[PDB]
Formats: sequence, C-alpha cells, structure tokens
Amino acid sequence: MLEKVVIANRGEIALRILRACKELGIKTVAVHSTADRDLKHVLLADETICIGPAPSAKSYLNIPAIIAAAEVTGADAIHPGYGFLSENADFAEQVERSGFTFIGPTADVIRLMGDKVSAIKAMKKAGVPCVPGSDGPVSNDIAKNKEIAKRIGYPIIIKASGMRVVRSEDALEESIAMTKAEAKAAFNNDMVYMEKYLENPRHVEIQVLADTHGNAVYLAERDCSMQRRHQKVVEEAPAPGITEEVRRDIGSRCANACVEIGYRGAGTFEFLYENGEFYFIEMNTRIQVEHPVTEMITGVDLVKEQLRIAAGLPISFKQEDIKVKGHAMECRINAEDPKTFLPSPGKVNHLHSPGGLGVRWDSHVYGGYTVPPHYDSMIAKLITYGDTREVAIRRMQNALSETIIDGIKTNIPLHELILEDENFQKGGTNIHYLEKKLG
Amino acid sequence: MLEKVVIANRGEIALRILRACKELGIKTVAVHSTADRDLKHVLLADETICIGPAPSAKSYLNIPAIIAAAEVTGADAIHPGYGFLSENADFAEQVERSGFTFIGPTADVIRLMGDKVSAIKAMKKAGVPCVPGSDGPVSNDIAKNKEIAKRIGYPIIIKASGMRVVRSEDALEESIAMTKAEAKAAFNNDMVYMEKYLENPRHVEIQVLADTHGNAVYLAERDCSMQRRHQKVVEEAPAPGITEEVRRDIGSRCANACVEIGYRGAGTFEFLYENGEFYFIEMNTRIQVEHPVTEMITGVDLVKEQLRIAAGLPISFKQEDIKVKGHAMECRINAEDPKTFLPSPGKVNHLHSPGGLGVRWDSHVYGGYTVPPHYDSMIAKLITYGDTREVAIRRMQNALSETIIDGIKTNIPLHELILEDENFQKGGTNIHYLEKKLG
Ligand SMILES: Nc1ncnc2c1ncn2[C@@H]1O[C@H](COP(=O)(O)OP(=O)(O)CP(=O)(O)O)[C@@H](O)[C@H]1O
Ligand SMILES: Nc1ncnc2c1ncn2[C@@H]1O[C@H](COP(=O)(O)OP(=O)(O)CP(=O)(O)O)[C@@H](O)[C@H]1O
Repeated sequence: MLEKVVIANRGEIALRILRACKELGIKTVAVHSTADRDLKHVLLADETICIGPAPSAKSYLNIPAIIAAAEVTGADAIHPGYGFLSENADFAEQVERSGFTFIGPTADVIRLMGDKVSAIKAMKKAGVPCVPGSDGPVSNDIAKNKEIAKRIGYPIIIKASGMRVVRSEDALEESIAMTKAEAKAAFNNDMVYMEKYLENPRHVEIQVLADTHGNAVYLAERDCSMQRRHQKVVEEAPAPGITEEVRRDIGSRCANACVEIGYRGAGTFEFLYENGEFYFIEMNTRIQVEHPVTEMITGVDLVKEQLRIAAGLPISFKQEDIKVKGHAMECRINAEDPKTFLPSPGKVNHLHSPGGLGVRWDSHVYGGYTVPPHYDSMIAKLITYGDTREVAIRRMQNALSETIIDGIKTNIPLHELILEDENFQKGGTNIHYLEKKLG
Repeated sequence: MLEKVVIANRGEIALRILRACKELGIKTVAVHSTADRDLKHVLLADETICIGPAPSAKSYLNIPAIIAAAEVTGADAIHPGYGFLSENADFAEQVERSGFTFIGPTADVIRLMGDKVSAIKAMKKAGVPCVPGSDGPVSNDIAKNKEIAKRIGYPIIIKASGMRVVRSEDALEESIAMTKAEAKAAFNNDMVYMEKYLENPRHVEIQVLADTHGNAVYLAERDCSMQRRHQKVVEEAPAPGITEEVRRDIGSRCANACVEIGYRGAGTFEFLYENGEFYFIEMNTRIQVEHPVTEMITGVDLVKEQLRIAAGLPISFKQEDIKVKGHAMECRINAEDPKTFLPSPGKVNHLHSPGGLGVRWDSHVYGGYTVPPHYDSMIAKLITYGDTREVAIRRMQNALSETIIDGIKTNIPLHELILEDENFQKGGTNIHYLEKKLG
C-alpha cells in the first residue's frame, strides 16, 4: 500500500499531512526550498530533499524536481496539499505517468472541474443546482445575448471559463467584448459565459469524500463568508440557518455528482447561498485550509481519509454514521499588519499558543522561527469547538486573548473585531460584510 | 447567581478554572503567593490579590487570607481546585459560614468521605462494593482479630481511618498494635480497621456529578494504574476491559451513593479493580487532575458543570445523553529529572507545545516562565483523543515527539518509554507495573 509519501507542500498543511502520515505509520519525505530548511515538518520528516531556491516557481512549483524526489526516495505517493500544484492537472498527470499515486483526483477530473463551463455542465447533468446562466459560452450575436441576459435578469456577470458585472443592456455588448478580449490575451482562452449576479450571497461549501470502492459521502458544510478581497479570514461549521433536511438534499446531490464524474479523494463544492437557495460556483478538487472545522463537528480525520483512499481503501465510515454535533470556528492567523494587510515577515521572538478544552492549534510556527517573505502569510489556524455556536465564539475570543506572537505583526486584532461584532454574533452575514465593516 | 469567583489555587488548574469562568461570563479573582505573580492565569484574571509569601502554608493554605480575598472583592464563590484546601472540611465550613458558595460538596460530606471507616460504611449502605474487611474498627482482642483476618483471608492490610500489610497470623497482633500506635501519634486518631490486601489490582475510578435538583450522573471511568510511588503518571478513559454493561452497573451505584449521602458537585469514586470485581477505596470530593480524559470521551465540560451546580443550576444533560465515544490519554508533564525524579525548577527558555487534530494541551507554562521550587512539579497535561485506544496512543507519541521544553529537565522520556511498552499497548497493566518496569 502507501509506505512512503512525498509531502509536496510547506507550512502548516505540510505539518498536518506529516502528522496524519506518522499516525498511519507512513514514512515521510519533506521536499523543501532553501528558505524552508527550518520548517517544523522538515525537522520532523524521515527524509528531506531540497527541491530548489526560495521562489515558489523554482521550488514548490518545480514539477520535475518534485517527481525526481519521489523517484530517488522510492516513494509511493505524493500529497500536494492545497495551493501550489494541487489543482494542476499537468502535475497530477505527470505524477501518475511516472508511477506514483497522486493523492487527489485523476488529472482528467481536475481539468474537468478546472474549466467553469465544463464544470457547470457536469454539475447540471448531475443534478447540482447552478447559477441561472447562458449554460454554455456566449455568442457574438448581441441580439441573442440581450435575449439571454434578459431571460436571466440583470444584473448579470460575464465570466471567462476575469469577471465583469453588467447592470443594464446599455453596456452588454462592450462588456462581453472586453472580458472576451482580455481573457483571451491573459490565458489563450477567449471563452466566456454569462450568469446571474447574486448581490447578497453567503459562501456555503459542502465537504465530500469519494473512494475507489464507489462510495461517496458528504460531511455537512462550512460558511466561509467572512472574507476580505476574496481571501477567507474566518470559517465555521455548520452553516447557520442550514437544517438537516436541506443538508441532506444538497449534500446527497454533491455525493452523486462525485460518482457521476468519477471523483476520488477529498473535495469541496462551493456555493453561493442566497434567499434559501444554493448555486454552484466551483469545485475545489483538493483538501482545503478550513477542513478542520468540519473535522471538529463530524469526528472525521479528513487527511487520514485522503491517505486511505489513495492507498485504495474504502472510506472508513458510512453516510449514516455522520451526524453534525456542535459547532466549530477557525481563525486564520496571518503575519501581516492588521490594518494595511501588508505582510509582516521576521523572527517570532516569542510564541505563546492557547489551549484547554475545545481549542485546537494547527501551526508550524515556533519561538525562534523566522517567517519568510517568499510565500503566503498564514502562520497558524486557531480552531475552536463548542456545543453551540455561542460557545465556539466565546472560546475563540478567550483563546485569541491568550495568544502571543511577539516580533511580528498579526491579524489577531482583526479576528477580535470580527468575533465581537453583533451581526457576526447573530450569524449569517454575507460575503460583503467584512469589507463593508472595514470601510 | 455566580458573578465573581475566587480561584483558590494555582498553576494549570487555576488556568483551567479561569477559562471556564471566562466562557460563562464570570468575573475572576486570582489569589496568589508572592512567587506566583507571573502565573499565566494571574496575568489573565480580572482582579488579583496577594495572599502571602511563597510557602504553601503561608499562602494557598492560608484560610483567613483566602476568605478575606473573597470579602474584599465582593466575590460570590470560591473554587478550591484540587490539592491544597479542596478537601479541607474546616475550609469549606468557614467559606459557607462566611456567606460564600464553596464550589464543592458541603463540609459535612467532605468530613464523611474524609474518614475511611465512615466513608466505607456509607458506601456499603448505598450498595457500592467495598473491599472485604472488618467493617468497622478492629478490637484489641487478638482472638476476635485472628478470626476476622481468617474470614477475610491473608494477606490483609491494617489501615488507619499509615498502612501495614500482614501475610500471616504470626504477625497480626503486633501489626495491629503498631499501626494503631503510630497512627495515633501522627494524627490523634488511633482508629484502624483491616481489609483484604489486593495484590494484583488496577486503579479504576468513576466520575460523577450531582446537583441541587436531586440529579446525579456517572461519566464512565478512568484507568489510572500507571503510577510511581502512588503518584499518577498516565491516565486513560475509558478503562480497557470495561463493558458498557459493567459501566452502567457500577456507575449507577455511584450515582445512587451521591444522592444517599447528599453529594453536590463533581466527585470521583476510586476503586481497586481485580479479577473483574470493583472494590471501593476512596471518594475524592473535588475535581481531579485527570478530568480531561473524561471530557474527551463524553463531551462534558466538567469544570463548567461545577460552576453551574454551585450557582444552583441542574446538570446540563441527562444520563441517557452520555455515551462513551473513542478513547483518551493524558500524560502528566513534570519538571523533574526523568531518572531520579528530583524536581527541576528554573527558567523555561523555550517552549514548543504540540497541536493538531485530537491534541489538547492544558498548561500554564510559557516561554520565559520560571518554574518555582515551592510547589508541585507539574507543568503541563498533554491529552490526546482518538477513535480507538491505539490511535490515542500513537497521537500521544507523536505529540510528545513534537514537544520541546528547554532549560529544565522533564519526564517526557518516561512517558515515551511507557507509551512504547508492549504491555501498556496491550492494556490493562496493574498498579505495580511502572515500578516493576523501572526496576
Ligand atoms: N454569479 C456570481 N454572483 C456574485 N458573485 C460571484 C458570482 N460568481 C462568482 N462570484 C464571486 O467572485 C468569486 C470568483 O473568484 P474566482 O473564480 O476568480 O477565483 P477564487 O479563488 O476567488 C474562488 P475559489 O475559492 O473557488 O478559487 C467568487 O468567490 C464569488 O465570491
Ligand atoms: N486493600 C488494599 N489492597 C491493596 N492496595 C491497597 C489497598 N488499599 C489501599 N491500597 C493502596 O494504597 C493506596 C492508599 O493511599 P492513601 O490512602 O495513603 O492515600 P493516596 O493519596 O495515595 C490514595 P488517593 O488518590 O485516594 O488520595 C491506594 O491508592 C492503593 O493503591
């Protein structure tokens, strides 16, 4: 089965994967850039290989170097984590062709859901609800396009398979002409469609697992609406307002979609959720940053399941075994200025991480560690669990109050502002809320 | 109700109590000695009061100073934690007479279970199984005593209401004479009884809660057999080998005992468990160090329940709501030499605490903190949870491997030795095992 895994990532998720591997007795190979020799998981790994200099392009995105690392160590499998190459179908393809197991879906499935028109087509076919839209690429005939846009109803948004919002017919012809011409020079792909622009939605996403035994399960949902410039700040599970009846409906549709498309591994169906209706926007064909809140409310170890699935085993439980219990919250702690959001690299002179009942800390940072400039700014994920949403929130507030990260700036002050916001405490704020509140 | 609580303790348990208070919106008063100004919970408390110089006798055992702290701050209640004054009936009595709520049982109940002959009498009356014994204090008539000892069956142990084991009648007369004469000069109490000496037992203990609404519940059990010189090192829950049928039997008997004796708050019934039978040895009438493993397998917040009960509320759930799920382990991390077990006070130059899924860390220690000489040596409790005992163990091993405490010695190496022991991995080793293994 899986005896040795290359962890083709860094930071916190690399450590999360290492922990899962070690629990399963799987040997680890940490591939790393020159700037990441001091990463906690590298220091804990069974074997280490330097795959390039600091810049991501030369290291964590270096496909030949990563595959060569699997070859020399006689590894069986490669775990891409999230970001980097995790949704690069060329990578997945090269990994399998080279005789290693890619811990993720097949390349064909990555490419399928990597294209928005084809992803949407497959979801429609599978019975997953989608944003009303052109359903297919848009013509050049502006007459047909004004007809379609009128059908859908303004405002619409033009999107390449990057986006442009149109609130009247007055503007439709140019808007389609530009998004098409600017999306064709950016990525030799002039294909664009239109769909309804939802002005007041939440971000609600369904976690799935699918195995090579033909099983697929849903693991409730997460609300990730608390965002700034499309970057998630706080996530929670379950999503406030979502009943078990609604959960079973949408969840079961996502599970069926997995089987229809030949899905394998962990994945997430993202929806815009508005006026009680779900509308599909994307499938992330990988583990995600915010997976821990789902773990806390379902009792599933999502990274362990990824490894078991990749080894050819069935998912370790059945749908009927999963029941949402309690509530969980996650704050993404970033090394950045809490007001300008400019990164804040440098030496963590002192770290004090919080603890106690219902507090989980997923972080590679340690006292004496230097946060490098070269990658993203996430340094920790603080996760709380409680019997109710109110308890999870209070526990997060207290845990943040205990957290000390000296020597660099963090966004802890932003989390504190969010957690004490009366609207957030009520729950169900939309994806625009944080930017509105920040001014 | 409870608006303000004096935390009449220190170290990790003081922090645990502070966290519960803050979650409930209860104001905190940290009473502390001069040596504990730098304790994490003191730094987080709403109000602080110095109750004396470093030595415990002059501070944490200073009854007038602690009560005076409650008086001046206009506190409502005092939480004694464990150790110190938590099972001092004189303290409980003075706290209630002074108009404060003692977060614990009534003084009369403390004194009742604080005496072994009367504790045993009450348990017998309540239907809790006890070690076969004289049932009452022993005569002076050695004839009657040889009759009783013969009934019970050697080896017996003489115990003052400290202990002396007798393996033949040859020795019985003196043995009873001495334990009686050495227990009367030590604590003006010459009262001694005899009971069966169990040579091969495990330490299995049942957690209860009882409220002022007449409810009492049991929360499964813990195995605390891994001990050195009667000091617990590793605890787990549930106890290996214990079926749900057996759990309900013994558990329900403990719950009834609570109601029969007028119990209030959290408590623990300790048993020696041998050849499939339970034998009562003591009731701890307080929260215990190892409470977290029970929290992890039942989903109950035991310190929050203590506070709710003390405020006059019912226990927040019913017996039928509790079901054991998974398995949990706790390692007591002490600042001590891992071989000589001599304390190791001094400055923690660097702390790195472990994390991830299923890892809980309950500790007041932080980088830069100096562990003082004046109190016990416990610096942290590392707690893991898993679906199975095997997973909890592997997770504990990995978490220990990640743990760094620089500047002082710890017993982490002892925990590592224990966790990889094949007999411990099988489970069910007796209370003598660790001393035997250590030689
Ligand atoms: N029909 C619609 N109506 C309103 N907002 C929409 C929309 N379609 C997309 N959006 C918003 O624009 C975002 C699209 O982002 P984009 O497709 O460029 O990559 P992304 O990374 O931000 C989303 P993902 O997390 O799936 O990668 C969505 O997250 C959504 O918030
Ligand atoms: N009948 C018996 N047979 C065998 N061992 C016994 C016994 N009675 C007591 N013991 C052992 O001697 C110990 C008694 O310890 P003692 O009563 O002096 O205070 P203690 O603090 O060690 C127990 P506790 O944790 O309840 O305070 C028990 O823990 C038990 O291991």
